[PDB]
Amino acid sequence: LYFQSMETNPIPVVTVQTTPFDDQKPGTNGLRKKTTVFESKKNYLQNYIQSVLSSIDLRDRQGCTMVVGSDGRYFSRTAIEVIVQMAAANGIGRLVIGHNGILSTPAVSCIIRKIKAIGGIILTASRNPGGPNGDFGIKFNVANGGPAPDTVIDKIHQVSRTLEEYAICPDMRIDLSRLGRQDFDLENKFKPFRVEIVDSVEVYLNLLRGIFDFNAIKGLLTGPDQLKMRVDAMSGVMGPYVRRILCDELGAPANSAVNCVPLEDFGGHYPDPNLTYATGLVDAMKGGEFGFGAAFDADGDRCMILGQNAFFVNPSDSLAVVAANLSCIPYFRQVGVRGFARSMPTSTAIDRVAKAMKVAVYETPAGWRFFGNLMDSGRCSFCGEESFGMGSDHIREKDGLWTVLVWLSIMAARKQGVEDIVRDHWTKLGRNYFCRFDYEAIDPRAAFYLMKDLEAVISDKAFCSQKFAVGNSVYSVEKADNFEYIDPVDGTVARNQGLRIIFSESSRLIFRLSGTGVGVGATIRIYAESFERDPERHNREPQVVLGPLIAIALKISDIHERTGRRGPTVIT
Ligand SMILES: O=P(O)(O)O[C@H]1O[C@H](CO)[C@@H](O)[C@H](O)[C@H]1O
Ligand SMILES: [Ca+2]
Ligand code: NA
Ligand code: NA
Ligand code: NA
Ligand code: NA
Ligand code: NA
Ligand code: NI
Repeated sequence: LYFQSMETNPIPVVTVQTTPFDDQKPGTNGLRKKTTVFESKKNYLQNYIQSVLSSIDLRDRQGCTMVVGSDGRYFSRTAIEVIVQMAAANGIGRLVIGHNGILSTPAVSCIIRKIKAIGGIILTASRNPGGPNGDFGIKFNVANGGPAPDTVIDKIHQVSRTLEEYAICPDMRIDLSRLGRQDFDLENKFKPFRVEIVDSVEVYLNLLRGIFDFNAIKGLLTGPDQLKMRVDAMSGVMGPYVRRILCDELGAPANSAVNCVPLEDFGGHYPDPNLTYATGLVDAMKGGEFGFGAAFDADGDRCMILGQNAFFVNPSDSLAVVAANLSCIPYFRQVGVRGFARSMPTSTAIDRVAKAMKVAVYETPAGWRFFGNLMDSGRCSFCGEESFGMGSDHIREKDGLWTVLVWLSIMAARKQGVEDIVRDHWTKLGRNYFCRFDYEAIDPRAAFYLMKDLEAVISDKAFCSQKFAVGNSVYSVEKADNFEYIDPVDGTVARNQGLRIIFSESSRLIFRLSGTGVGVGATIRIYAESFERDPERHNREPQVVLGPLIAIALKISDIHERTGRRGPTVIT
């Protein structure tokens, strides 16, 4: 098929010889390194961008569209520039980029799916700190808008470890500050290379408007009896989303929007929503003047929900509560509820809802990528993780602001505050007490032998006959395993996904090695769960209830001696 056209000042395409790197395999949620690795290690960033681009069939990449966005952290604008120069050189037809480089992770997923893009690159290190001395990360999402599957992660890795050259258009300059279209004539490309700078919020907001009853939510946030609300974006990507959606569209006063200017260092604070790091929000909620509080992580897919007086909504309870109240949402009234999913370490509170509702519930490895197949196949429409994550099949990522809007929708439909809804839920279904200990940046050698030895302990043929006593508490082993998951849709097998001990007395211990590290150090997470049926025992301190289970965990793992630590780095 023949065509003729004109070109003006075509941008040359440069081929650069390079040496492969050894460690360019992404973890659970992207390739995460210290920022200085991407910024200063020669060709480190270019090698990985080329490897990502090369995991796309050359015929499927010619004339395709990719979405690019960042959480705003230091080095994002430089990475975006390089990404645009390299996408142009590798024959990508069009890039859709958020205004000023800003696109939340839920917005990227939404836009990929909406415009049928082949995929997306999200520049974020999630809850990790930003700045020149901070962390930087590169996520790759595929055509369903969800994280890259193990199939694609391996293709990226084998391209990165053997890469010998990459292509780039170094003379290209892109203005992220102006909305609209920018076309570029490239040498040896017939069609112009197209860049669209899009409003960070508009298309994502349009999706949310069809899921939720915005009139109902607006009624809750306005008028004389209005909900008093504090929403902390932690100086990350969610700033403009909060202001445009919760304030402008839904009527919340401007003082509801806290830390809603994106900053390259997130204001010098960890953009991590929990009681340990969202101290500014907790302190304001403790004052008693607000009925609802929320904090988001850097890229807007995590959310902590607080009630009046900083009542803490455990993320595993958030999952169960919302699951039991999906009828309050227009979306789920129309399309129904096909199934639930949680990660294996997440508490089994949602399983009790699924049983009562006669709905399937799946148990996946940690990480949102495993919910993608469940949603695509229609097996599941609502899912969550203990790590402050919740989402639905509206996209293929977790979604913090969606979590806020579904909670407000439930509060409006039930005419109840946060704490009353949760306690009413506990009264109906019982309470699953739950906590997580993080042992951060421990020696990888120590972690290896710890997990190896513990696996041998819990896999011994006599372990299911064991029982443990701490004080007056007794726990009897029902089952134990090294969790594996065979994807029911595409057959991907994920092994070594957590050491799990299930006790007969409605209790669990889970041990996992982290897969989202940046540097050398390893992180071990211990999860403890205990179910309480008695409604008079639903106001105890979780660290008291779970004390004995934690004692057993620390003893059989020997973690304190093996790591030199006296206790966990973080408690959730
Ligand atoms: O470091 P980990 O435990 O492998 O992974 C952690 O971050 C992931 C990416 O946000 C979450 O999906 C997990 O639930 C969380 O535990
Ligand atoms: Ca037993
Ligand atoms: Na040209
Ligand atoms: Na700083
Ligand atoms: Na079902
Ligand atoms: Na109430
Ligand atoms: Na993480
Ligand atoms: Ni995140």
